[PDB]
Amino acid sequence: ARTVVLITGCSSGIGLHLAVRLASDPSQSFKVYATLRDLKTQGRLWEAARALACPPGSLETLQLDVRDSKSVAAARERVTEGRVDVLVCNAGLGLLGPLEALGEDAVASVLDVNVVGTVRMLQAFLPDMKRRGSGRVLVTGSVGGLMGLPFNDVYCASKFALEGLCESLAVLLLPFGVHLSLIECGPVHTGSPEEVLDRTDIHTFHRFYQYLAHSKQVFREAAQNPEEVAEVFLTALRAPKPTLRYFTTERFLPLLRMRLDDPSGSNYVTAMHREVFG
Amino acid sequence: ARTVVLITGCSSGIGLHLAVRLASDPSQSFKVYATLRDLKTQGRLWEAARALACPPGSLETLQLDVRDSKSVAAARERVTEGRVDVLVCNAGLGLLGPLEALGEDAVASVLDVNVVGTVRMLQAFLPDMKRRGSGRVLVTGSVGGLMGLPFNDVYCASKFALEGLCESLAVLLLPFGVHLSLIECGPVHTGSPEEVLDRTDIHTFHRFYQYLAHSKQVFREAAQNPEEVAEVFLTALRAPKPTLRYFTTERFLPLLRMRLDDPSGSNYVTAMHREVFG
Ligand SMILES: C[C@]12CC[C@@H]3c4ccc(O)cc4CC[C@H]3[C@@H]1CCC2=O
Ligand SMILES: C[C@]12CC[C@@H]3c4ccc(O)cc4CC[C@H]3[C@@H]1CCC2=O
Repeated sequence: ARTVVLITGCSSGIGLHLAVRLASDPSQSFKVYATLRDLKTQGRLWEAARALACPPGSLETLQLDVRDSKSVAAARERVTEGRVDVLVCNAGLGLLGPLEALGEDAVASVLDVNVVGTVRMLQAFLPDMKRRGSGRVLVTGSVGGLMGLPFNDVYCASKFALEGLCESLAVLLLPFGVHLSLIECGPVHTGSPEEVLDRTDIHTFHRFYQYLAHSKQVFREAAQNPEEVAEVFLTALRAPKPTLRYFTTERFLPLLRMRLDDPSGSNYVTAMHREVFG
Repeated sequence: ARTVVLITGCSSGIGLHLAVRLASDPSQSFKVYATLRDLKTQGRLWEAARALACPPGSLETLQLDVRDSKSVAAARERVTEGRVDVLVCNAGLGLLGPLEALGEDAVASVLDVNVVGTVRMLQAFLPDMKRRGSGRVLVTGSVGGLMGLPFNDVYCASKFALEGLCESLAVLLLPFGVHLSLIECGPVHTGSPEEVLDRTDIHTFHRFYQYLAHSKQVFREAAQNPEEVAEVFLTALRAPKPTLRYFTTERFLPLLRMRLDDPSGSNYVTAMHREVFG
C-alpha cells in the first residue's frame, strides 16, 4: 500500500520538482497524482520524470483548475485508490506592481486562486482525512505570508491569508490525527512600463523600478535550488509529529524575530524600507 | 479647514459610533463622510447623530458598496473638498463554521468584501494622498488577523490578509508621508445541528458545539463596546507619529506572545486548543 499524494500546480517550479522527487523515491512508497491547471503544460514534468527514472505507475497527471470546484471534484474522482494520504496545496499566483496600477481582475484572481482555491481543495479532500483519522496536508507558504513586501501587497495579502486559514484549521485538527503544515519558502529557482507610468505617480514609478533592481539582486543571491525546497516537504512528511511551519531557509528568521519584538509594528516597516530602498 | 474623514460601514457598530463621535466633537475639527453599503439603512446613524447634536455640515452620508469599484469611484467624486485627510476602511463580514460546511460563494464574498473591498478603497484614495504627500488610513483589524481561531478559518484568512496588505504598503508609503494603521479589535458587541453533522463528521460536530459554548462565555467576559473601539481610532488619527498597529485590548497578549516565541507554531496551536477546548 503506497502513500497516495495529490499535488496542485505541477507544471513548473516547486510542484514539478516535488512530484518527481516523490515519484522517483528509492523506496517506491509514493503514488503521485501531479495536477496541472492545463494538461497541455505537462511536457516539462514528464521530461523531469524520465530524467529521474520515475517507475511506471508512480506518477499520473490530472487536470485540476483550483478556481473550479467541479474541476477539483472530477480530479478527486480520478484517484483510483479512493483516498489521499498526502494533499499538497501548492498552486499559486504572484502579483507585482504599484497597488493602484493593478487591475481589479488581477487582484480578484490572486485571491481566488491562492486563498479560495486552497479552500476548495480542503473542502474536497479534508473530510475523508478527518473521518479516517489520518492524512497530511502541506501548503506551500512564503516569507511574504510572514512579513509585508513592498509592491507585493496583494500577493502578501494572499499568503498572509493562508497563514490565517491554515493556523485556524491546525488549532481544530490538533487531535484528529490529520496534520497540516505550511512550508515557508523564500525565493526559489524555478503591466507594461507605459501602463505603470499612466496608472501611478512619478515617485512611485521610480520606486517600483528601484525595487525591481533590488529584487533581481536578492534573487541572484538567495534563490534556492528547487530540489532543496522539495526535500523540506519530504522532511515534513517523515516527521511523526509535524510542526505547523517549516522554513526552507533561516535567512529571514532574524527579520521575523525583530518584527515580533515590536507589537506596534513600525520597527519592521523602517528596517524593510531601508533594506529595499537603501 | 476641517479634517476630512471618510468612513466605510457606518450603518451600525464601530463605523456608526466613530462617525458621530468625530462629527459631534466640540472643537468641530472634523468633517465626516459616513458611507453605507445601502443608504436606505442610514436611519440609526442619523438618530445617533441627532442624539449628540452633530452640527449641520459636520456629517454627510454617501452610498459606498466596497464590492463595486464604480460605487467607490462615485463616492470619492462626491467629496466636495476634493481631498480626504483620514480614510477609515471599516467595512467587514464575519463567517463562522466548520470550513467544509461553508458555501464557496459565502467564502468568496467574505474575501471580496474584507480584502478586495479594502484594496478598492486604497486604489481609489491613496493616489491623491501620495501626490499631495500627506494622509492617514485606518483599517479595522482583528486579533484574529494576528492569530488563527478555530472555526473562523475564512474570517481569520481575511483579517490576516489585511495585515499583509497594510504592512506591504506601509513599507512603500514611509517616504510619501502617508500613514497606515490597523486597529486590532478583540470581540465586539453588535445551520441546523443535523446539517452540521451531515456536512462534517462526528469529531468536528462535537468540537463545534464545544467551541460555540466557549465563545459565548468569552463574548460575555471580554467583548468591548463599539464606542470604546471608536476611541482607539481617535487616538490613532491624532497620533503625531502613528504606528502600524493599535490594540483595543491587552487581553490576548499572552496567546500572542506564545505565538511569537515559537515560529514553528507548536506552542501556539497547543495553547489555543487548550484555551478553546479545555
Ligand atoms: C523584498 C525582498 C526582495 C524580494 C524577495 C522575494 C522575491 C520573490 C519572491 O517570490 C519572494 C520573495 C521573498 C523575499 C523577498 C525579499 C525580502 C527582503 C527583500 O529585500
Ligand atoms: C477563539 C476565542 C473565542 C472567539 C474570539 C473572537 C471572536 C470574534 C472576533 O472577531 C475576534 C475574536 C478574538 C478572540 C477570540 C477568542 C480567543 C480565545 C477564544 O476562546
